[PDB]
Amino acid sequence: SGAIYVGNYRVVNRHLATHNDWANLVWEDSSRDLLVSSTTAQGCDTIARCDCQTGVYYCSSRRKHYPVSFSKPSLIFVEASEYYPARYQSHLMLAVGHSEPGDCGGILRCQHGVVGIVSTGGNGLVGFADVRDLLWLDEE
Ligand SMILES: O=C1CN(C(=O)COc2ccccc2)CCN1
Ligand SMILES: O=C1CN(C(=O)COc2ccccc2)CCN1
Ligand SMILES: [Zn+2]
Repeated sequence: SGAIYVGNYRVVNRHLATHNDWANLVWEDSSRDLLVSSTTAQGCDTIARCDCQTGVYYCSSRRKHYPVSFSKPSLIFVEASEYYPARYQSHLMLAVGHSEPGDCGGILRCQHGVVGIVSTGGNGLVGFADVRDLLWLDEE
């Protein structure tokens, strides 16, 4: 689990969004596994605006932050998981590391702020749903 809190937005994995998320929907994209809902209180996170390929992510199934190198956001085939069929996921970044289903929502961050959230796992990789192209998260 986990979310990004930027201004009056909550960014979560689409597959973990609550009824309250969907009832307060700003934007959602199944292909990216992302959903954004509205908040009352302002959030503590800043979104990275950059093309960094190195950063640190939080892994709940290890209670640890890991430094990783990761691929640029691309359209990637993902093997079936507990929460999705085998399918193509877009805007996805891969790194070598540990990721289980419960790790979804862990933040990947760089020097410029939050890059993305954990979205995929298995076969010794961790995948992150990028948010750095969502410039609209920074206003309104
Ligand atoms: O037992 C299972 C079966 N799996 C699946 O059902 C894959 O599809 C989905 C589809 C919809 C919702 C959640 C998961 C993955 C591996 N474990
Ligand atoms: O303390 C941390 C962890 N962080 C997170 O991403 C928390 O996310 C997860 C994912 C699943 C459940 C609970 C937490 C922020 C930076 N360091
Ligand atoms: Zn960066």
